[PDB]
Amino acid sequence: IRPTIGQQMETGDQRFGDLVFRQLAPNVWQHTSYLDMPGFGAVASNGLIVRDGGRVLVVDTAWTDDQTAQILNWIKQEINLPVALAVVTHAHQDKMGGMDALHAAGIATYANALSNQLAPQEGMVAAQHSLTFAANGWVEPATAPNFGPLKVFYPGPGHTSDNITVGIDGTDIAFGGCLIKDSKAKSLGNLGDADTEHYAASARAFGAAFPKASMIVMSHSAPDSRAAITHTARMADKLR
Ligand SMILES: [Cl-]
Repeated sequence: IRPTIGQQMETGDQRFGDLVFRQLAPNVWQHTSYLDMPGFGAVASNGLIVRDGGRVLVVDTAWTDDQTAQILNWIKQEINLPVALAVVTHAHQDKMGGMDALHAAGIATYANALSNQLAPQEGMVAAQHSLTFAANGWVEPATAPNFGPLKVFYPGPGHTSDNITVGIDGTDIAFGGCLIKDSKAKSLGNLGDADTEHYAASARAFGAAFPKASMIVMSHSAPDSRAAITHTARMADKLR
């Protein structure tokens, strides 16, 4: 962990406990946590913290409960607003590994219904609430009450069958999670759970759902431009 965190850090990064925070916009921070995958080394996973009026919204947990509890501490001391809800973008450890910590803190948690149905078989704890989606991919508003600037969109199966994505109203930022890879990536990373036929279209759907967004946030790379989308789709075309 320690060597790779040092190599990864750039000028705007801030360290707290085991976690790295970078401010992306006036009310949006990227949280980064690391897991040592033996054979592979240390792997970063990015999520978001969003301040919306008098409350905080979290997109994705850290890899573990203890790291997630730390994110909550950093919020309590650096922002000092209550965390109203968390949204997790699919049933994998990088996004849902810290669920028990959120529930211990009394934080309302939301995921795709399908993420919650898959969570037990993926070794994850389900979120308390289930999001559903229309045929056009947009979240059904009654399943996502009081989400403020968070615009939740299900682009279809790609990285996983359940992957969801989030735009932040009032910013240039859209979060592709593990679906989108950066613009110079040599591969699509972990395709173990991937839908090869639909991935390209899903990546393109994410792109089209947030057509203005110029800062694409993803799980294992620094924020990139829209070329991350195009490039991810091009790589995915070679799968089908
Ligand atoms: Cl947009």
